Amino acid sequence: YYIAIDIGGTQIKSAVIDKQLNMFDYQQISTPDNKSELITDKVYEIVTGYMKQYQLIQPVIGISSAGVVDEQKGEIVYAGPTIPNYKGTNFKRLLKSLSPYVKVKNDVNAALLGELKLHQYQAERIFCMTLGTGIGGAYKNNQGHIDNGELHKANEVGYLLYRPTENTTFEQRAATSALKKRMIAGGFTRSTHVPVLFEAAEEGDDIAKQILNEWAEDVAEGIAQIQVMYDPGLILIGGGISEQGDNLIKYIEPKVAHYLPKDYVYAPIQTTKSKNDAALYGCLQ
Amino acid sequence: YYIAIDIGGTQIKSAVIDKQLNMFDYQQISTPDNKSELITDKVYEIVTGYMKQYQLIQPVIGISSAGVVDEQKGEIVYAGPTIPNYKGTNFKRLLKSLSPYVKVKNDVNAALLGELKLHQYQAERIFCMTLGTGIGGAYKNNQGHIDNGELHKANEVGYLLYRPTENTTFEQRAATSALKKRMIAGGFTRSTHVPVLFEAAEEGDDIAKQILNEWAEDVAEGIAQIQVMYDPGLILIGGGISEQGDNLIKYIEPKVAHYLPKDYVYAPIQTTKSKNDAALYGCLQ
Ligand SMILES: CC(=O)N[C@H]1[C@@H](O)[C@H](O)[C@@H](CO)O[C@@H]1O
Ligand SMILES: CC(=O)N[C@H]1[C@@H](O)[C@H](O)[C@@H](CO)O[C@@H]1O
Repeated sequence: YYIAIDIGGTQIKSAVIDKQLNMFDYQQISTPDNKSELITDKVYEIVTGYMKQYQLIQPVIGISSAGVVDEQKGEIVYAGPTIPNYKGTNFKRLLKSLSPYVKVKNDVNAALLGELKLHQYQAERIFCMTLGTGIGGAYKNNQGHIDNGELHKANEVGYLLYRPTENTTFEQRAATSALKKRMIAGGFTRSTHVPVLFEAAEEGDDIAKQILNEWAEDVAEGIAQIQVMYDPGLILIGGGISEQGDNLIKYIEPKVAHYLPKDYVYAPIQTTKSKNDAALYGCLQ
Repeated sequence: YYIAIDIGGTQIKSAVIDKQLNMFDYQQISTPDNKSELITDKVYEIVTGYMKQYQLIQPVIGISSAGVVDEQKGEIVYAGPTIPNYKGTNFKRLLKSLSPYVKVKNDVNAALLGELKLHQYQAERIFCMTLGTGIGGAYKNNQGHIDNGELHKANEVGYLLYRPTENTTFEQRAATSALKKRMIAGGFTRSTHVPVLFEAAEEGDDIAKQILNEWAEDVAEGIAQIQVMYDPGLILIGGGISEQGDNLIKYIEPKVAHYLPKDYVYAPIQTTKSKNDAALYGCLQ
């Protein structure tokens, strides 16, 4: 049995996984604020809880986490403000008395590797962008490798497209909290729950549609820059919002052409086929 | 003896090169408009001229060219408007009765490879951006490869940052023709020659300075997107303008921080040490 743990700003998910990739004992808790209740403390108790439940000695532990991960060190070496005080968090050191077999990866690295372990694709070059609390990226290159860059922060695509006159990055315009502000800013008051926004647009609510289009325009703009850099065979959209599937793609994919030359052929854009668990599988790779 | 030919929008450069990388018989002609005088005709006669001069049978011919290059086909498979009617140009077919040993690479691929053959760098990941007629890119990754993407158009960074309200791409704001327009638009007195603009700014010309800064702002904005995607160890600026050296860098490098978070560490930005000839060496690599 392997222990998998996926750390986001909103939730920590975890599971025990066996050799055949079967998931047991899936758990999902609210992420501690990391001020008075610490993420490391919760991760440690998640691990010890599985070790106690299953009488595990030195379990192989995979950690997927938001933030820039130095994978060799097992450490958060750079972190946006979604998780405060997160830089310097070293999960290998944290867990060393429980196990010497700890891997740590960025959450999008894990999502992509998990997606690719569960689903085959023809494309040789696959970029994954997650839309959720944050926006993150990972790129599986031609030779099968996911490179994290010289300082491990490659594909932090949330930092794309900083607009000086608006003081926003890509992530500050397209992340869940930004979309929720756009909803209330755009007069959508039925709810503040993103799925309801999509449901309203599907049943022909013009305010839901205008908010979604204006948001998908900014999302498409970010995808276009990834496209231009990488020219990938495939762009996967993951994260919580990926549950919309084609109802999400239909807003974003046509708009990518707005930021590309008229004759420029860009990669197909699809949601991840595994919606929730991709990172739990990927963090063991 | 190898034949090297480097095709830009403005100039075609060529030379004969021997095993020790000594360059002989360097030539430089104005690039035909590719309307009534054809680039292929000039390349063919450049090759036959070298073949006769040196009595070369089936010479190895390296071709470096602006445009998206399918290296295996030896073909321009996509070309922006800097060179008209260029899509479909196949240099292997063009030269097949002269030689079966023809290589074709994108001009920035060749510039980077030539640069790296002449100069060693600490960085493992090196991005090269050329500023000139067009703007182009190439990235030597961790494992030493330069990947051209799924459809060979990776790192065509001139298409970055399309602004719908201005109808401009990165290249349409930062390429030479754009800088000259900015010079004329900005009231600049002395000339419309980019070297003169830099000389004027060095001699305390406030209009030259303002034009350079506003343009360097747009260049830095593009460099920042490359930085965010790749997190490279080094960003080389090539093209004719690289001969300005630190007088170019000093305008562009500090401004890259404007499009990145306050604590974000970006790569050193340097000009290529090879100023004119990098691509002639690179197209044989
Ligand atoms: C700390 C940080 O910069 N996190 C990014 C990235 O690391 C995550 O992968 C992405 C998804 O959560 O958005 C996050 O904003
Ligand atoms: C035909 C085309 O689109 N060329 C790009 C790119 O291929 C070149 O590498 C770059 C440098 O000349 O500018 C060019 O604009």
